[PDB]
Amino acid sequence: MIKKAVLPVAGLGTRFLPASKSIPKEMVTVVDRPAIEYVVREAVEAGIEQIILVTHSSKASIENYFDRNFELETTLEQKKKFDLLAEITQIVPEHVSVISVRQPQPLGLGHAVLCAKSVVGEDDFAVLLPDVLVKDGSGQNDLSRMISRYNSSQAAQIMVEAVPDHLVDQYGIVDVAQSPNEGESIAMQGIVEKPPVGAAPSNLSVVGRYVLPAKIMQLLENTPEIQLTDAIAMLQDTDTVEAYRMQGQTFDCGSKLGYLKAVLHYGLEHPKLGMEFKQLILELK
Amino acid sequence: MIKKAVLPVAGLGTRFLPASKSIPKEMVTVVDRPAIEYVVREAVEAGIEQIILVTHSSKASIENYFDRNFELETTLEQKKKFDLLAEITQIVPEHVSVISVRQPQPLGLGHAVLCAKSVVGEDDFAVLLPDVLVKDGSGQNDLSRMISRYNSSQAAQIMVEAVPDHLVDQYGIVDVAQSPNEGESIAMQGIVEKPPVGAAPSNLSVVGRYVLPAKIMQLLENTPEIQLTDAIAMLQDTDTVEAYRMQGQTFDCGSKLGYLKAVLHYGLEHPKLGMEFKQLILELK
Amino acid sequence: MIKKAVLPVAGLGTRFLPASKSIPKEMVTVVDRPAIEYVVREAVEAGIEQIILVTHSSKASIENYFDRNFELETTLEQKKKFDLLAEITQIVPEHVSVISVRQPQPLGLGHAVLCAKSVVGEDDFAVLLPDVLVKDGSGQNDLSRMISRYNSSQAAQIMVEAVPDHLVDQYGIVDVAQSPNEGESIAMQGIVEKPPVGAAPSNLSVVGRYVLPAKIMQLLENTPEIQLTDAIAMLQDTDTVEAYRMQGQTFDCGSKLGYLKAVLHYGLEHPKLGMEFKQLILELK
Amino acid sequence: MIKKAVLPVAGLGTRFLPASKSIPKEMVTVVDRPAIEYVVREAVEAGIEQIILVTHSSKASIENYFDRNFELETTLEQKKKFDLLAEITQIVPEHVSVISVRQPQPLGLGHAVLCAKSVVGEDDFAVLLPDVLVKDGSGQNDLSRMISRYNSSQAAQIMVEAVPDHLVDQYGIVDVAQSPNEGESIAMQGIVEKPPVGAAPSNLSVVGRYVLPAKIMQLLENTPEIQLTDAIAMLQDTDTVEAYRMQGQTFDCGSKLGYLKAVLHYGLEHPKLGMEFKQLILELK
Repeated sequence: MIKKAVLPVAGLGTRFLPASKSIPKEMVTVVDRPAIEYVVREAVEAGIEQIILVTHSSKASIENYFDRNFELETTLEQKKKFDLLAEITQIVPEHVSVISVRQPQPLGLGHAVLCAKSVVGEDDFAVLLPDVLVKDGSGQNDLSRMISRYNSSQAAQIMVEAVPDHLVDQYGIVDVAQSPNEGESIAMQGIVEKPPVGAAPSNLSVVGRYVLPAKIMQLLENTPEIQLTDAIAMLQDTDTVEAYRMQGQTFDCGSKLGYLKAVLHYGLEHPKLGMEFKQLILELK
Repeated sequence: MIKKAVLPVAGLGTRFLPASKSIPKEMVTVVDRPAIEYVVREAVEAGIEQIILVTHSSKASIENYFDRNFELETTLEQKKKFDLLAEITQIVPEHVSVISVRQPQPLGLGHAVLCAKSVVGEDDFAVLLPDVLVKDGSGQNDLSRMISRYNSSQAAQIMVEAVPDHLVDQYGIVDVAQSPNEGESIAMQGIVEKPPVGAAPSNLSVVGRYVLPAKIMQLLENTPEIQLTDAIAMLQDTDTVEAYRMQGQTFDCGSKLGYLKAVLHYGLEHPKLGMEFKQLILELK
Repeated sequence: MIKKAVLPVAGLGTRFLPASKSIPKEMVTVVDRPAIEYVVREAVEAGIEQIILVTHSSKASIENYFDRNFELETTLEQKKKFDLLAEITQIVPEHVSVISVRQPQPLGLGHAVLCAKSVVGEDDFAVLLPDVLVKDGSGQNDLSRMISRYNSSQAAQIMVEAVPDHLVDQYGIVDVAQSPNEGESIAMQGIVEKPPVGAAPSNLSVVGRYVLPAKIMQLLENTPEIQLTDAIAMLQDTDTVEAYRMQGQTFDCGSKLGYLKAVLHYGLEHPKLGMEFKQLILELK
Repeated sequence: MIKKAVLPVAGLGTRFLPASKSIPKEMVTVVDRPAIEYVVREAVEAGIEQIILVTHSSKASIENYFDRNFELETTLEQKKKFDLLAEITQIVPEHVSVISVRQPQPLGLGHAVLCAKSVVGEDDFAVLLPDVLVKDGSGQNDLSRMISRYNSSQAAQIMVEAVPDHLVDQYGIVDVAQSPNEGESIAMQGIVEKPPVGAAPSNLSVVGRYVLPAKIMQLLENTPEIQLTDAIAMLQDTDTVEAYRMQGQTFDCGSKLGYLKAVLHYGLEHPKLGMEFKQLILELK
């Protein structure tokens, strides 16, 4: 049903700046692999098959991560590091293609999604903002829960997550009547950029996961700095839009402290390094 | 007197592999900046003014990190963010120059040093292996102590650090009559690559920081595929070589666990994030 | 009707070798622009809208040619070279997207076309081999003539061109009953690789222009070095395949002498340099 | 004695613009090889052993051309094509080294030369502007004659070539009492950038080849945005500077017509293609 995802990765990484100066923000190492790997793993494990990277001329190392490397592999063979060569040879499954299109100028998220129009065609599709990592815990990731709701409802999905009341002026916040249960959706009437701590329509923050109809591309061509939130506003005119509330946990890597937070949480969960990483932390005192 | 440092960075690094698949392992993120900035920093706080990168066709991003980035700088100016613009324009003092020579094939450390012959010319010179991060808490860095000693003694210096007895297996070990004290040098007859746990002439491992005379280049054109420890042996037949024993602490950023120890230790002491990071860790166990 | 074209550009350019060593063969300059520009211009002027580059990790400069360049443009503004900035800003029209997918290993033309499966989907599509330039003369290019025949007939088209009898062992040659007129098609039963000068089924050579149905992708997944010619053989089982004979002229840039031949023919036709270029040639004696 | 040559290659070259949009204008194809190989060739046939590239973040392909290409070499071996493999592995003699330093901003020729200060050290040095190709038919190249003269006279050398009287407008022109003969030098008081057609002190244009003493670097730190002709003036107040008048022929590869003249002249005399190319031209008019 939903087989395509747009990962808009053409930013210059002004946030996380020394680190992103000469490599993509997406290629920033989180424990032992680049951040992007975690976002592509999340997509693929919700049944995505076509990864559509909207990219910048400086971001070849992202495309190169999901391609084969002749010199690297023959180095790995010559040293008989055979289990490794097997790991770095199938980062994505056989049936998953990774596709590139260029955002010609940095004119925002709406413009980025519009750049993928030709590749999206008449299909319904997901958007993954890759500066945000989602950790699942439950065995079925939020993106998969949220796609199935989209399939069932044929209503656009905006992933949201409860934040503390006194920190709501940091977020895009959705207008809903009540808040849904975790892993459930409710109809939503709009989103408020950074509402004042007094005056937030809810405590439900936009995380940067979407399932949208193809309609959205003609909407983006007709938006009053082309803004996804008011292409979605325009979709409200003919369509239900629902807010899907995460069951899992987000990490904002675009921001140095939420990066350090992912390294700590993912590191401790590392199926191979977790326990040795725990010991390193305890030794700190 | 010691103004040149050779940083051999041509290695692909199959050791921190997933992370360095598509970026140089020298560009791996350590809190908020690539690992290499900590080594170039080390060299500069010890009086170097010409960083010589002995590099690979896939390492452009290392050179670009020490160059100016036009679209990034302007994006940051016409988004009025000048604290960030400081962080990416003055990585090294205006008088520190970064030059690069290609190591055409991976023929070991000694081939890499010898690739720098046309740039070192008649000058004596430091060698820093950028996979090893050295942290000083003294305010005179181990490389500066080691350069003081070279200038005084005129004796070639090999930086070393005691390892547990059951791991001498893993390192070059210096052939030395007595352990020098932390901060001090003594004469050495040679190094032994991975002596068996039984048979080691010390517990002092070769760490990856050397001070060498220009004349090792001629030696390196004659070794018995070119090994620096052999050129150091040959030098022995004419000149005093000494083992400098470090006072600082090391992190092998080549190993997944030495890299995570660097992220913890360097992070805990970040000026800004230090306290917030410190707090993230407490919020865990 | 036909809106998509696959340009398979992942070769390492073993032919035209010194020139292609460190830049794409596709980026080799023909008068005053890279060869690829001529192939993309030909596609767009036959109504192609989606350029699907099947590419290699070494071929970023091809994608960069059809993208915007921040530093280049601001250099061009600062020098008030305003007519130039306008030329290098719209190399392709507004409605044309350029898309990338990687050929993970160099396993031939059939495998290259198969790499674009996800992007081609259920659409019928053209294949342009970009080492071959076609010059039109007539005002309607052969690719457009050939697409319309495909539309009309719903029979796959293989572009061919009459070559001298005594040079037929240099070409893939089509099996047809008679030869069609220029700008016309006839049913074809197969293609013979480099038949002996005695024993060629015709004098009609495969040029490297195709219009194929989407079917072809499941055929390529089921080919006995995956070979397009025997995916087309397999299509013969359920479909007419026709040979469309050029009205225009080809130049094989993959081969140093056919490169020099394009530079001479395109150079003389240059709407701005043609006549001054003629004079330069006459001066040769 | 003269063993270093500085090749300033950091310029974007908006002059041969379409062609150099996405590749360096130094990597532009001249018959079968990039333009730069003809200049590095010129330097090496005249006794240079350290090519110093003063380069830009977008020019990796220049350095890669003088380095080894692993996937290309092996692809060529396991496709048994060893004449081709010779053409890409021995571009420069084993003892010629290529090093690179970044010109951080485009502040003219004088800024570029001064970027090479840490590499030139105390050595005198040649400067070659790679947009100009010099062809010798004598068997001693103009740069070798000019280096002979420097060594003899100890006088700084500026290579020059007479231009028609109605174009002195377009060039730096040397202030000289009498024209030297082809192959010979005389004393010069200064250069005048684009004197009006009336007011020129000679018809001898500055061509873009200099031999300079180490001490121009100190001068370049003090010029009245840094202009080499000003540093040369300052040098005048202490040392004889001479104008060397060339015997060879020039091609401005920066101009679309000077580049096409290079393709004709160098092609006509290619060992192999020479005769075939010669014939292609006859088959035209």
